[PDB]
Amino acid sequence: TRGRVIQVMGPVVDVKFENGHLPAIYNALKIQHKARNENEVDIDLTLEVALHLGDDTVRTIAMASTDGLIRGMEVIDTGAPISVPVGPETLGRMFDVLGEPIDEKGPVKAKKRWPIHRPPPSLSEQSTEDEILETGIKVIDLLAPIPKGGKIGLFGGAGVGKTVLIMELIRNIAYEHKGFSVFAGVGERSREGNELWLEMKESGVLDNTVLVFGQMNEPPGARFRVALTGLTMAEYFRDEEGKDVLLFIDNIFRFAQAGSEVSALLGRMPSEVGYQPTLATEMAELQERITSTRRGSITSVQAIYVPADDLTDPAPATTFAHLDATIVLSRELAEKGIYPAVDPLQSTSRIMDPRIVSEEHYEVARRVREILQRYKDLQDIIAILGMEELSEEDKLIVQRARKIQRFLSQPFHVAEHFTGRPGKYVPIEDTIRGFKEILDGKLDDVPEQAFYMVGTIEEAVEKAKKMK
Amino acid sequence: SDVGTVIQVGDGIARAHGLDNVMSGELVEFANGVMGMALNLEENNVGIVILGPYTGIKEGDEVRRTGRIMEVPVGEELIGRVVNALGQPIDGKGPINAKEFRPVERKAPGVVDRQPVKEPLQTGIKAIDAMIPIGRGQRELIIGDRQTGKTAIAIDTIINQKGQDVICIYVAIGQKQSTVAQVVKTLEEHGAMEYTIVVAATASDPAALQYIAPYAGCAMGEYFRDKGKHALVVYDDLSKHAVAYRQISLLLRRPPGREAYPGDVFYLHSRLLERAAKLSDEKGGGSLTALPIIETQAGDVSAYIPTNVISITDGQIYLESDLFYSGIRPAINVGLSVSRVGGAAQIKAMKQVAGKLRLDLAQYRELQAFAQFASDLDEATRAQLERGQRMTEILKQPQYSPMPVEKQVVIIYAGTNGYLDDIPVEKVKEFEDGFLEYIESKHPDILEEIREKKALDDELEEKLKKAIKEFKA
Amino acid sequence: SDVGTVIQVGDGIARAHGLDNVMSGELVEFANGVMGMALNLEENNVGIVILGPYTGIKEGDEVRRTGRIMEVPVGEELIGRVVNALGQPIDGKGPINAKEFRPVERKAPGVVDRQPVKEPLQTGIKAIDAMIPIGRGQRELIIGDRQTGKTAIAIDTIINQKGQDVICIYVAIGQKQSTVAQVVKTLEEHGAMEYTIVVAATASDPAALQYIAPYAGCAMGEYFRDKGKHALVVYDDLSKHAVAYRQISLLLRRPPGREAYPGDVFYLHSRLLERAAKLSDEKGGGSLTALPIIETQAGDVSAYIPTNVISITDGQIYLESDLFYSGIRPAINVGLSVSRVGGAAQIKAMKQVAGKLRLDLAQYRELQAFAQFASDLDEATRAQLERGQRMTEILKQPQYSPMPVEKQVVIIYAGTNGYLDDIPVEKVKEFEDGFLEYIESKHPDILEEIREKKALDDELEEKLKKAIKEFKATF
Ligand SMILES: Nc1ncnc2c1ncn2[C@@H]1O[C@H](COP(=O)(O)OP(=O)(O)OP(=O)(O)O)[C@@H](O)[C@H]1O
Ligand SMILES: Nc1ncnc2c1ncn2[C@@H]1O[C@H](COP(=O)(O)OP(=O)(O)O)[C@@H](O)[C@H]1O
Ligand SMILES: [Mg+2]
Ligand SMILES: [Mg+2]
Repeated sequence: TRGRVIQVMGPVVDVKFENGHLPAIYNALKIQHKARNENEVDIDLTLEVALHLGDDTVRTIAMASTDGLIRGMEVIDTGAPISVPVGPETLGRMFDVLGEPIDEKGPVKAKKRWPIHRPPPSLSEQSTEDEILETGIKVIDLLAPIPKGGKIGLFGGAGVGKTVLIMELIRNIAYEHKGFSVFAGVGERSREGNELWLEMKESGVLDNTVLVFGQMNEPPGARFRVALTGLTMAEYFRDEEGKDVLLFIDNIFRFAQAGSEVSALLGRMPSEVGYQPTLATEMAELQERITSTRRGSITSVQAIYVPADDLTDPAPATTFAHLDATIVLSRELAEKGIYPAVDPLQSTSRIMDPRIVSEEHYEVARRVREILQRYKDLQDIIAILGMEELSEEDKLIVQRARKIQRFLSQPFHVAEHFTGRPGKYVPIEDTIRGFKEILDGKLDDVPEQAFYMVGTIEEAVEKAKKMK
Repeated sequence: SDVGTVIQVGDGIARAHGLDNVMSGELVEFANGVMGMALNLEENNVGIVILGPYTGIKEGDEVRRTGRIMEVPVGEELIGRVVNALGQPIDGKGPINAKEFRPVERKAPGVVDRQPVKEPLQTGIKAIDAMIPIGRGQRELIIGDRQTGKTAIAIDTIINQKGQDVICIYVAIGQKQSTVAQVVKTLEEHGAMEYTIVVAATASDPAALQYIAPYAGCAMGEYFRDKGKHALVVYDDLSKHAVAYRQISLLLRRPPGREAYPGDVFYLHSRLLERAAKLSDEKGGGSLTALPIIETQAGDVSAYIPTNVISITDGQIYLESDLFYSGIRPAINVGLSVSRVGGAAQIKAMKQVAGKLRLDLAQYRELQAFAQFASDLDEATRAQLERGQRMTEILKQPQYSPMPVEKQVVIIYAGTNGYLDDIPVEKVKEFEDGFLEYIESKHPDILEEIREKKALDDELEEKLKKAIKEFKA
Repeated sequence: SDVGTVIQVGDGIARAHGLDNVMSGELVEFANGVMGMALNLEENNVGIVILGPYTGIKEGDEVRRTGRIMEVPVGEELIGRVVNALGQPIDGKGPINAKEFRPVERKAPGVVDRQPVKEPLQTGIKAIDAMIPIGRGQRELIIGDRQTGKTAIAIDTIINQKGQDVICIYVAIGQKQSTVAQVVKTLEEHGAMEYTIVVAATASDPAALQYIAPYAGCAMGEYFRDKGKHALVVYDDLSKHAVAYRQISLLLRRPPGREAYPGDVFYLHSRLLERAAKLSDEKGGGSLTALPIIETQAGDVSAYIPTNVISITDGQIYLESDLFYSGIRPAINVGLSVSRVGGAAQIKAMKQVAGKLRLDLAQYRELQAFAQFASDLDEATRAQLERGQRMTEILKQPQYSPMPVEKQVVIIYAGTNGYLDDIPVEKVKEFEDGFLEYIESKHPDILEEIREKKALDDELEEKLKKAIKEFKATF
C-alpha cells in the first residue's frame, strides 16, 4: 500500500504507488523519517492528495515545510481525509490545521473524529428566519442589519479597520446570547491572536470557545485547509447538538490566495489576474456549509482583504454572491479620522425591507442614504464655484450631510488605545431617534464637531455645552 | 471495443483511453455509477466532464459509452415544483410523472417558421411597459451592477402573469441554496407557483450542471410553444454561466482568448437565446419570450460577456447604482435602455401616451446637463425642467407592485397632458395613488372601456371626470 | 552519489544531473568554489540558484553536496563588523571565529510562546513617539517616495539606543556601495558601531544575495532574543527585495500575477516579518523589533507590494515628498500614518497627553482642505482651525536632534491644553527651545519626577512653573 516521493517543487510533492493501490482525492498521506546519518534531517509531514496523473503517480499539497525532503523517501496512506476531533471536549482549546492542540494543556481525547470534507445541507434543510441581531454599532444597526443565521462580510484594503471592527462585534454579541463560539483566524495576526486568547482566558468566555488560527507565515497547504477545520468543529454543535453558534473568520481572502499559489504547480492554466480556473467552485465549497438548518443555526462574521483597494479583483468579486449583508470600508473615511470607516453608499443587507423592519427605521435609513448621495453629487460643483453660489436647499443638505457622516462615528471599547475615549454601546432606538432628529433639522444650530466620537444624541448636546 | 479506462482525474474532469466509437456530446457512465459528457475527442484520449461527485473515480476505473444524448422530462406535471439541472425533484414533494422527454440541445425555428411579434407581455412596471416594451416572443436583457434590483424586475414580471395564459420558468444559475429557497417562498406567497417551474443549479453543484441548466429550462419552455401556448424563461445570471464554461474549457486545455474566456463563448449564448421566438400560424402560433440577466463589474458595459449578449438581444434595460441610492427606486436608465419592438409590442392606448412621455424625457435629458443653475435659467427652460422632474416621479414604483396596463395609461396620460404638472414634485407620488383609487371607486367605466377596446378615443369624459378629483384632493 | 554534473547555466540559475540524495533547500558547492541552493527536485535533474558570480561556471562542471541546509554564523563576534548576505566579512578586519550556525529559514514563535508588548522603544522623534508609538516586539513600516528621509529615521533610531542594552542590525538590500559607506561612517561618527552589525547586498551583487539578506539579518537578531536580550533590525528597502525575487521567479519560468510579481510574493515578506516578537517569560522574555522600509512611485501607497507589507506590519509611518519641499521635517502624514500596537507601548505620562492628538491631526487636514476662505467661517470653526497649525509647528524637528521622552511630554502638554493659543504661529518654534531650556535650567524637579514615576500625578506645579515663563517676557 506504501509509495515513494518522485518530485519536490516548493509546496507541491509527487508520489508514486504500487499496482492499483492508489489513494483517493482529498486523502491524507504521512511522512515520518529519522536521519540515517549527519547529512540528513528528521521529518514529520502530512500531505493531501490533489489529483491523479497516470503512471501510478499522484500529485499532492504539503501541510508544512518541504525543506529536508529527498527523492525516494517512503510514504504511508492513512485511508481517509484529514480528520479532526469533534465534541464538547474541544471547547476552550486552541488547534493547528491538522486538529492537533497548540496550547500546553495536553491531549483532547474526544470520542469521535470527523473528515474535513463533508457535503453541505440540501435545499429542503434550509431555513428562512428573518430576525434582527442587534450589534450596538450605530452604522451596521441602521444601514446593514445583521440577520440571525446569515453571513455578514467586512470588505477593506490594508489598515482600514477590519480586525478592530471584528473584535468589537465579538465583544458585543457573545456577551448576552451565551451560545457556543468559534473563531478561525485564517490570516489572523499572532500578536492579536495572543491578545484575544488572554482576554478570553481571564473573562471565562474561553470555556465556550473553539480556536484554530493558521498564521500568515505558514505554507499554502495550511493557509488553504485551516478555514475548513474551524467550520468542521462549528458544524458539530449545529448537526449533533442542535445549538445556535457564532463563527468568526478574520480572513477568507488568504484561503483564495493559497489556492492561487498552489494552482500553477499543479499544472493548471491561469485565469484573469493569474487566479486558478476553479476560484468560484472553491469559494462555494466553503460558503455553502455556513448555513442555518431545521436542527440548529450558524451565524458568521467574515473579513475580506481587498488587494490594491480594487473591488473588481476575482477573489473579493467571487465572494459577494454568498453574503446576506456586505460592509465596505473606505480609505477616504479612515484618512479623514471617521471610524469605523464604513461606506454608507456601498454597505447593504437582505433584511433592509419594509416587511422585516419598522416604517420609522426604513424611512430614516432611506433619508440618510439619499442625503449622502446628494452631497456626493455636489463636491465637484462646490470645487468649481464658490459655496456662496449654491442654493439654500443645497446649502442645508451639505450641513446635514456633514453632521450625519460624523454622527455615524463611534468610540469602541476594544479601541481605547487608539481613540483616547472610554468606549460606548448604542441601542437601536437611540440610533433611529438620533438620525431622525438631525434629518428633521432640530439640531441645525449645533457645530459639526459636536457629533464626532459621541455614542448618542444627548451626548452631542452636552459636548456642545463643554465649548461655550 | 466500447469500454474505456481512466488515465487522469482532476476537479470534475477525467481523461480516458479506448472509447473509439464515442460521439461528440454523448453521455458516458463510470464504474462508480456517476455520469459524464465526452466533450473533447483527441488522437489517443477522450476528455470527459463529470455530472456529479468526482472524488470516487480513480485511475484504471472502467468507463462505458451509453449511446444516448442528454435529455430531460417535460410536460404539465413540472408546474408548481422545484428541480435540479437534470430535472430531478429537490422540493421533497415526491416523484414527477412526466410522460415525455426532450433533448436539451435542439435547433432554433427557421426564418420562414416565424411571424412578427405583435402582442404585449405586460411586466406591470411603468418604466418598462411605457418606455422599454416587451412583446410575447422577444429577448430582453436586464443588465447592471450587483444589488441594483435585477431579480426584482424578473420576479415582479413572473407575479404579473396570474390572469394570463403564460407558463413561467425561473432558472437559477450559481445561486446560493438559501436565496433559491427565499425566492421560492416569495413565489408561493403571491401564488405564482400555480403556473411556475423552477430549475436550479446551486453554487455547490459542479460546473457541468451550471452549464446544462439554461438549456434544460429552455427545453421545458419549448414544449408549451410547440403546443400553441405561451411561455416566459428567466436566466438569473448568464455571467456565472459563462464563468462555469470558462472553468471547464481551461481544465480541458482549450486555448484562451479575450478576458481569459474560450473563443466558443459567443456560440454558447447565441445557440441558447435564438430559441426564444413567436411561431407562424402553420406551426401553431405558439410563443417563448426570454429575460436573461447579466452583472457588470463597477459599471463596465464594454466587457467581453456583456457586449457579446448586448449584441444578441432585441433590447436592453440598464440599471444604475447611482439612481438606486438617489431614491429613483426601480433604478432604470430610460435615456440609455432600448427595445426595437417598441410600438409593435404595446397596445394602441399605451403607445399614444408613451410617445409624449418620450419627447418630455428626451428634452429633460438635454436640459439637465446644465440644470446645475435654475434661478438663472429662463422661465421657458424651467417648464422643461419641471415637466421632466414630474415624469421621472411617475416612473418610481415599490417592489412587488405591478400596476395594471389601463392604470399605467391613465396616469402617463395625466402626466403627459400636464394634469400632474400643476401638482408639487413631492406630492405627485401621493396624488398618483389617490387618483387611481378615485377612478376605480366611482365611475369605473373608464377602466372597463380601456380593457375592451384597448384604443382610448373617449377622453372628454376622462378629462371632466378628472377635474372632479382635482377640485379638492 | 553526492556529486552531480551541470547541464545548463544562465543569469544566476543552473541545472544539474545526479545529486540523488540532495535535500530540498541544501547548500551545494561548484568546482570553482562558488555556492548555490537546490530549489527544485525533478525526475532526473536539480534546479540551483547561484549565490555569487556565475561567469566561471560551465556545462560539464562537477557540483557537490555540502550536507547542510542553508545556514549563517551567529554570536557576539559579529558586533562592530560589516558582512555580506552569507555572513562573510567585507570590512577587511580578518576572519570571524563564530562558534554557532543557524538556518536562515525557521518558523515564527506561536500564539502561546508570545506575550503582549508594553515596554517603549523610544525613537527620539516627537511625531513618532507621540502619534505612532513603537515597542519592543512591534513591526513598524517606514514608507514614502525616493529621497524622503526613510534611512535617516532608521539611523536616528539605531543611535538613540545608546544607553540601552539593545543590539542593532542594519540590512542593506539593493543599495549603492557609496551609500553603504556613508551609513557606516555616520554610525562610527556617533559610536553606534560598538553595538551594531551591518549586512550588505548592494545593487551590483547577484539578486540571489539580495534575496537571502533579510533572512540572514533576521537569524542574527533571533540569537539575542532566544537568549533573553533585546534586538532591533532594519531592512533598507523591501521594494528592492521584491524586484530581486520577481527576477529569480521569472527566470525559473513561473507564471506571473499582478504587476508581473509571482503569486508567492505575500509568503516572501510575511514569512520574514512574523519572526519579530516579544517572547513569554517561560521562553526568556527576550525581544526583536523590525523597521522595514518601502518606496512609493509618485506617492502611490495603494500599489501591490506597498499594501501587501502594510497588511503584515503593526503600523505605518508615511512620508510626504510634497510637505518636504515646503520646509517641513520629518514630513510625516498623520492623516494616513498609524500603529496597531499604539497607546499600549507608550508611557502613562505620554498616554495622558498624546491619546486624542492623532484623530485631531486627521480631522485638521479635512478642515484646512474644506475651508474655502478665512473670512466666512464661524467662531466655532476658527477656534479649531488655529489649534492644528500650532500643533503642526510643535511636531516639526530637525535631523540628528533626538529629544528625550520627559521633554516631549511637557511641550505636548502645553499644546494639547491651549497654552500656545496666544503665541503667534511663527514664534512657536522659539517658544519650544526657550521653554525646554528654562525648565531644565531651573525646574529639574518636573523632568526628574517624570523620569522616575513615568506618569503625571500633580500638574499644579507644572501649570505655575510654566505660567512664570510666560509672564517673564515670552516670544
Ligand atoms: N422597486 C424597489 N423598491 C424598493 N426596494 C427595491 C426595489 N427593487 C429592489 N429593491 C431592493 O433591492 C435589493 C436588491 O434587489 P435584488 O436582489 O433583486 O438585486 P440584484 O441586483 O438582483 O442583487 P444580486 O446581484 O445580489 O442578485 C433588495 O433588498 C430589494 O428588496
Ligand atoms: N474603530 C477604530 N477606532 C480607532 N482607530 C481605528 C479604528 N479602526 C481602525 N483604527 C486604526 O487603524 C488600524 C486598524 O488595524 P486593523 O483593524 O488590523 O486593520 P486591517 O485589518 O483592516 O488591516 C489600527 O492601527 C487602529 O489604530
Ligand atoms: Mg486587521
Ligand atoms: Mg440575484
